[PDB]
Amino acid sequence: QKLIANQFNSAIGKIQDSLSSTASALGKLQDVVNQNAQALNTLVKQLSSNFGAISSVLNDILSRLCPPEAEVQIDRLITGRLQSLQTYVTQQLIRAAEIRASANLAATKMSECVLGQSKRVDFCGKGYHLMSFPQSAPHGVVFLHVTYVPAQEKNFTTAPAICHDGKAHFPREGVFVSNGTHWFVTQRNFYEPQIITTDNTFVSGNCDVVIGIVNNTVYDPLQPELDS
Amino acid sequence: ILPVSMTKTSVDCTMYICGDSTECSNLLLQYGSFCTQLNRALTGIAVEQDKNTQEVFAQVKQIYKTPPIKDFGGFNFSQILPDPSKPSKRSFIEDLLFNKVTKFNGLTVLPPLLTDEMIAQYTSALLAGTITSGWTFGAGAALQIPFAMQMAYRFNGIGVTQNVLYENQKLIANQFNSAIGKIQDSLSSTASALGKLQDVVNQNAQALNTLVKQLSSNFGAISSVLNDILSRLCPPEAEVQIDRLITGRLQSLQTYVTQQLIRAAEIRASANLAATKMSECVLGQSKRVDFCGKGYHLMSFPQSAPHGVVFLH
Amino acid sequence: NVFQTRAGCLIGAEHVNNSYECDIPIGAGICASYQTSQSIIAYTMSLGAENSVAYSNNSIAIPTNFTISVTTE
Repeated sequence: QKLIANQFNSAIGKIQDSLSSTASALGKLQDVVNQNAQALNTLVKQLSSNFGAISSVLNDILSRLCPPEAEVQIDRLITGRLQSLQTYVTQQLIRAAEIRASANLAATKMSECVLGQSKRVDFCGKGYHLMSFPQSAPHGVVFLHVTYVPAQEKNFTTAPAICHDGKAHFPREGVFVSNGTHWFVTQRNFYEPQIITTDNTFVSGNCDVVIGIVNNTVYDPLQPELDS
Repeated sequence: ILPVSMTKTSVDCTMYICGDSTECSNLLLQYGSFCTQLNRALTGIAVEQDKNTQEVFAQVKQIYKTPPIKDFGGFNFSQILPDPSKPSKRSFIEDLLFNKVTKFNGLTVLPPLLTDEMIAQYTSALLAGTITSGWTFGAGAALQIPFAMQMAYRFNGIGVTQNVLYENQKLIANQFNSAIGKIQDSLSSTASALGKLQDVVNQNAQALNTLVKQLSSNFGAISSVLNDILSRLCPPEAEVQIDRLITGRLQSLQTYVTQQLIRAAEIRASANLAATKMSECVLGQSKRVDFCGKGYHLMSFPQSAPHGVVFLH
Repeated sequence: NVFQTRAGCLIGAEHVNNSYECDIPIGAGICASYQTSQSIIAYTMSLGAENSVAYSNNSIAIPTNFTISVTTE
């Protein structure tokens, strides 16, 4: 528990240092700001365009020309400025759909990663997901995904089953493994070797059916009580 | 079969609208930033097709490779593993998938960032990690495990007790080998199977051909050919005719770029789905009903296809 | 300093026989980056480190220790 707590506290410290140093981490949120800024700046700059009118400025047309020709020059501006809005609103509707897909994903990560423990591989970050913490950000959310990563392999010889007195034994949980001379049973995701027993194993049928079965004694905890 | 990307295009809208006429180019500047925001939208679509491809395949952190000896407990992966016979090391099924899917006017096609030979190295690595190490290469290092013992974990994961695998291992191996054989037979006959990938190629081609065909339209000008107007007329009337061609050709591009932005969102949703199928079906064992195919999911194998991914569930 | 990529002719980039993560994407497997006297180099991008998994019909790897990782999405 002290190791797990120290690794968590150290990993949260690395988040502070990463975010303090590296402003480019937030690039998804800063780009959504930049896209909306570039769209409004483009919409404003399109007021400066003539669209074939004698001037970009509506008051030049209304001060230089009288209504029989002024309305032809104004309609050139109305046509291009309405096409300028229709382009902006179309691209904001498409960008709003992109953001809604991202918000629906973030709402799903809130329910499944924060309010739960997701079994879904890489949904709540790399490694086996333990839990997640939400943090707010400008126009977005940040999830601090906490995950178990298995870290220090050893190679073991292994078997699908053990032959005892003609019966084939399989692990109830985990796998059979050998240090080279002794056989143990262990959980799959962390090396914790146990003696192979009638409690750690279940029987099914005889030794002939299983490809790669190995002979080893399976200890029965009742036998030494009956010897006693 | 899932679409992952689509043909990256760039359209030089000054060359599309004005065809290297400077007389038209000077009029097109009076429309302001419509041409730079068309190029900006198409460049966003094009860069996203590389991102869509990256997020599906580049999930594997290392290029895992299978051992020389194929002692996988009786399961035969040779039709889905890389074929050494080939200049691009696609599998036999990836060759079938690549066979079953099949403009001077400023329109251009840009290449994808990852070549088919790089996508095939990623599907090879995903597959070789999956065969040699189960789900473990998704959670951390590839922890090796014997393939029959990996399949016994997959059986416990569907609530079938692992002795049911070991007591039927030859039957299960032969049923798998036979079912992979039926994939080769289905792909070596049923050309409509890939129709979801072919339809993305067809929609993009039909949109580009429509964009080219709209250059033949007058839009109310005396000719649809810009050099007719410039060889016959002179500036007071030529600019009146050219503004009809600029208006219609610019409306033709705004229609194309709008429909490519909407189609890019459809392909991105399909690439997000395919990236989620990669993580949850290939790097894991999904409990989600019908997410990784009909029946209780054991495992999935990715195979690359033109602009898409194919999962063998 | 003049290099034919499958994306087109690339000029002013030093073609290099090494491979690195993609810095600036050029296309068709090519990327460019600024590197050491410095130059813009161009290279075929690396997909990752290569790894022969130690598989055999009776060997298993089991982790003897773990690391708690916190990752930011």
